[PDB]
Amino acid sequence: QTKKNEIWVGIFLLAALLAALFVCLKAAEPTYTLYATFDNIGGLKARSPVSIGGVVVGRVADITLDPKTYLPRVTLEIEQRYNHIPDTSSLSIRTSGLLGEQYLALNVGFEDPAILKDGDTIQDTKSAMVLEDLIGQFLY
Amino acid sequence: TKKNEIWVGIFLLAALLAALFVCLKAANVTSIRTEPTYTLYATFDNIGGLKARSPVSIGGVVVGRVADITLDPKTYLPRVTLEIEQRYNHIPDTSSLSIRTSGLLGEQYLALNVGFETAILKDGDTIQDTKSAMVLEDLIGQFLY
Amino acid sequence: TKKNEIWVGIFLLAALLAALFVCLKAANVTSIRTEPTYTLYATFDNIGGLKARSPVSIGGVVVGRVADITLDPKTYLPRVTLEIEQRYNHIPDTSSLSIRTSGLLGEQYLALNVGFTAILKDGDTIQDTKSAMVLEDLIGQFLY
Amino acid sequence: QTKKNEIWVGIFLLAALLAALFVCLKAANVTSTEPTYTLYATFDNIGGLKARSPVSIGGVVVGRVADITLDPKTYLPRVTLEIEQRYNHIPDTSSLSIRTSGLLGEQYLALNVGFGTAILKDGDTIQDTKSAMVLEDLIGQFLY
Amino acid sequence: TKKNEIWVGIFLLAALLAALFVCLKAAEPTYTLYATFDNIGGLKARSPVSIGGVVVGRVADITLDPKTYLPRVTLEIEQRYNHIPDTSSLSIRTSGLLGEQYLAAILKDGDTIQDTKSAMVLEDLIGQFLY
Amino acid sequence: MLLNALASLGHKGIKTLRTFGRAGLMLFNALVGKPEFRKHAPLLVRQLYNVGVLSMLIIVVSGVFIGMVLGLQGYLVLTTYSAETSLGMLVALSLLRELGPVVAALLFAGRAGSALTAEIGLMRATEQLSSMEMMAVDPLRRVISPRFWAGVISLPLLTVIFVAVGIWGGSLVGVSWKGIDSGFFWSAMQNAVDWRMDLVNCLIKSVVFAITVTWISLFNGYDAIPTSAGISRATTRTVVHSSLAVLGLDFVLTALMF
Amino acid sequence: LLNALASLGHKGIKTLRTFGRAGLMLFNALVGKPEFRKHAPLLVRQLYNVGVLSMLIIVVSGVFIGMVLGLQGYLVLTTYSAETSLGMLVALSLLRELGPVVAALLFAGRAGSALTAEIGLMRATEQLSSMEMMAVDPLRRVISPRFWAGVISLPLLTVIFVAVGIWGGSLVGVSWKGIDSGFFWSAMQNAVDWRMDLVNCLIKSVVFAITVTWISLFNGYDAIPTSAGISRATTRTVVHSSLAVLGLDFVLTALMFG
Ligand SMILES: CCCCCCCC/C=C\CCCCCCCC(=O)O[C@H](COC(=O)CCCCCCC/C=C/CCCCCCCC)COP(=O)(O)OCCN
Repeated sequence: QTKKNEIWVGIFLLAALLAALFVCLKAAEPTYTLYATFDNIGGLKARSPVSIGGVVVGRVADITLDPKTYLPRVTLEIEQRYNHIPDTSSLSIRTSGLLGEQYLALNVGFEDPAILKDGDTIQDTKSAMVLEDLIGQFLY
Repeated sequence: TKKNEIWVGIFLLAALLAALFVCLKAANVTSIRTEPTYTLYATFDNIGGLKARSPVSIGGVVVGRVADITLDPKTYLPRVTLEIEQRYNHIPDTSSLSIRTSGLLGEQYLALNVGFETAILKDGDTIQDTKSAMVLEDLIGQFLY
Repeated sequence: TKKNEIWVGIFLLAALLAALFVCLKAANVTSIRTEPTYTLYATFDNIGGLKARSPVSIGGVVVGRVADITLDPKTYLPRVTLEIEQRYNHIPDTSSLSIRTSGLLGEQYLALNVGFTAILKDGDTIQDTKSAMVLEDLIGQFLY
Repeated sequence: QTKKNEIWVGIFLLAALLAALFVCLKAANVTSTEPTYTLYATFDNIGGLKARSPVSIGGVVVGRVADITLDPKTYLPRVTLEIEQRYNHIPDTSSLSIRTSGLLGEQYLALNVGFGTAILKDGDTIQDTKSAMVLEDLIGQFLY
Repeated sequence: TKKNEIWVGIFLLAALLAALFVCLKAAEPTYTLYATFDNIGGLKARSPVSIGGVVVGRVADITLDPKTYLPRVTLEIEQRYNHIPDTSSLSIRTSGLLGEQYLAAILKDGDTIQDTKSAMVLEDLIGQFLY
Repeated sequence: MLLNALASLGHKGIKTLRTFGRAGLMLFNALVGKPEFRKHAPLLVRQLYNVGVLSMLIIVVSGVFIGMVLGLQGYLVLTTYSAETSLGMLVALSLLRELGPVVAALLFAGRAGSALTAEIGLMRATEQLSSMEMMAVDPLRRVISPRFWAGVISLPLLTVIFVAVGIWGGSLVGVSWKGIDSGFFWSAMQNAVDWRMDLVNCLIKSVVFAITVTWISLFNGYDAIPTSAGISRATTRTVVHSSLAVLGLDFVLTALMF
Repeated sequence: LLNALASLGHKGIKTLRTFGRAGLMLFNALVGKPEFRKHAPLLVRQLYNVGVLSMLIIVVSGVFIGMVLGLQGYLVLTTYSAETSLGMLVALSLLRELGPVVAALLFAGRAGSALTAEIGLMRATEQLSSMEMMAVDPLRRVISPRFWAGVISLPLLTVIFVAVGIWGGSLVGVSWKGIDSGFFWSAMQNAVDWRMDLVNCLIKSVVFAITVTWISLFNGYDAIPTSAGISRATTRTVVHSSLAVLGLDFVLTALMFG
């Protein structure tokens, strides 16, 4: 026939072309959602990667701010493959190259012979360094 | 008239739910949906490349915009207008404003520095502790002479 | 015939609303202002990369442009013209003329400095000026 | 006619072949892959190294970078690199430095040789590695 | 009319060669030398070698020898410049910010240029200022 | 060979010269004459639907596809210097110099250019143009004249819709997706564009491209043979001759003004 | 609710059977018995009117877009010292977005409209119905050689459009305005790389060749056998292909180029 033979082919063909766009648009492993506290994030924003040793290990979800302290907070996420960090781990904001995007860095200190889990906060941090206060304190 | 009752109406509910997209500048956040902001004032000596709609940030998080830049006809100093929202109110009188640059094509923004406690700022005051922008012609000339 | 007249009215309305998206949001051509300005005269010795339509400034806020830059063929001194509007007509006689750069890779503009009083009018020259920065002499004086 | 259709097909395939050779010669393709051996080295900060990073000894590229791995115990960046079979005579005293191509270009894994002589083979480590320093500790060490 | 069709055929061909002559107008041997540079930097093939400032030739394909691991910086100076003394040298100068560099007895055939001045990398140049 | 190659090339030289002679006489006999502003007033709005209103669907949904591609390709190559104050230039500047009136003209010659050729060619095969001149005013100033003025109005108007949507289409891959501090997106994009260089100069290219597209679209449907294969042959030649007249005059207007 | 307000009908059942009719038209024309020697003169005959005849509007238009890419790439890089990177703008634009998209719009205009008119004239004169009567399938006789001809022509015509457009930028960039040839080709040869500019230019050229040929062969097959149905399907071929080439251009750039 012409009515029944061509109605079920359009159901499967439209569902296959629409599902091919769902995979192609990148719409497809747990973390423990660390939190930090800085004073000058600089050029940090959402979907910014976090790195250690030069290669990236995760991304930053969003940057919030508490109205009682008025300091920027980071909601970065590092995966389960790297957990053994001490409480003296320094956080530093570094720039990829010269004029690239900014990223966080984990300066691992000397471990004393605690681990960070859900709800912890990195104590020792170092914020981004702007180029305004360095030249004003050097050529003066 | 038999099949056009519920087999077609599921395409109307699927197209109506997919008829919404993200719009922060088309018809949602520009005019109707906004945040309550109070008007502040600050008198500077040199703003550099400061223009309209510049973000005023405390550390990097944008808390407001800049409406316009006006000049007083008596002393000829640039007076900027701030758009700090009502979510951040605890601002003391010892707060300082610093014009910092971000980029290489002369794009400067206002980096607000909060103070330590005073009085809570309201709608229509003026902050006195203002810092001028950095100029490259006075930066290199101070090193030579 | 009513369907072929209503949809044309929405077509001229959508083409008109697209014109306000360019003339207001994408550009600023909403006012002509009938050019309420008056010209001046100035003389430098090395303007650097000063080109036409150079925006002069007082303290960072931009007002007034540069119309014509010419070279006076008497002693090889360039002559520039500044075109500030007729609003801030209180300029002291001790005002200088410095050539600045917007940041690091921006355009080279002119910064007006406030001095300490002869009010300048239409058709005069500025005596005290200042040249731009020369890149070959700073590297020669740094090792000298 | 019939003979016009047969000849013009071969001219179309010849014009598409000469246009493809213009991309094979005057574009990114310059030539018209022998298996290498895999090295291992531990660093402290690789900077902006990614996949297919060029490895060069003096400037001539001798291989690429396969992947960037990490240590699940000490958390140090372990980079794998490949050298060709012709460049086999390399001593153990070799400084593995990470430099950039110019000023704003991509980073390349630099390598220099240094004169009971043990040479490097397939599957050994290098103890002398020079980590890529970030922009933060250059101005901070210059002031302090 | 077949007589008027062939009369205009030679008139259009006279204007075809005139219209094509203005588009084709806008659309020497090289003796090789030798150089023993150590650090070539970001210098590659087909680079304009301008000794003095005016270009004289190009650079061939670079490769490392298996003996001492040293790149060959052989050059393609053409015949119009031949009165160069033997007391000359070459220097690797950069141009721009992407890393594209350029270069700056008798030398008719097989000339080994002495007094090599390699390209100083900025990653090692900062160690002299810091130490 | 001398009497054969010159005769074959001479036969195509007169037929090319007679092609432009019939196109010049068709446009001259459709614009001058007595003023008929009261009779062509219901005929102009009727021809504004299939030219301007029906061609709005091919521009609006394709306008957000141009700016999303141009906004995504022009971002990742500008992150090496500064992510902020980008995508205002190289998107609005490109959509007012080369993109815009060229890209909308290929959509006008494909949708409205191929429809106006097939509409006059179908009336010539059904004997409608010959039947109108045998009893009333000839159809050179009756059905060709409202169709020529409808193309020189809609295509300058549809280019403004293609620019404003494509500018907003470029503001979707920069705002609410890999954001670049959209307060910096404005008050500096307006400083790059100006009048008589980007705004008025875009309207200059729109009027010129509307004439050379609607002239071939109304001549191929008028010079086609009254058969079923002559309308489909003239529809293919409309998209060919308009693409060489838009891209050919793109080099003309760029070297003259810019 | 039962009337045209909410349950208006003829939109979920209709325009969905045409998707099923297009799926059965391609599955029955590509899956069958292997006939290599039978379709061997049919592939060469259908390569002249698809690939060879469409080469005219690409060579003369490749220098038109290639020259304005060098005109607009000069004045915007004066104050940035990017004069040595003149091939940075010409080669990267003509290998990522320009090229396989612009040639697909010319393929849908010339070869896309001709394939709709060819099958539409066969159904109007009942050539496919008379071919079906003599014990042979008309699907794997005229549709199958026309599909494989249009698939292999568009990547073979894109590389012609790239090489002419690069040479079009060399006639306006190297010959004119005094740019060194050693500085021009160094920004093209060892600047861009493989698998991002060369392979991805040929990946999207195949998918654009399938989508344009499937639309042009469906509108010529699912049409009304009359004098107005062929001209209506010729107009709908350019509309459905311009929204599919530019629509998939934002889809295909999600994985590649960051
Ligand atoms: C900081 C200042 C930057 C410059 C600001 C001013 C730029 C002005 C540019 C606009 C005017 C010229 C426009 C020229 C035409 C552009 C069109 C175009 O680019 O193609 C677009 C799409 O864009 C692309 O083709 C992708 C281009 C990819 C460019 C890759 C980078 C090129 C590098 C050049 C700069 C070199 C960077 C190195 C640093 C040195 C210089 C700072 C076509 O889109 P489609 O959807 O295919 O259209 C279909 C209908 N025709």
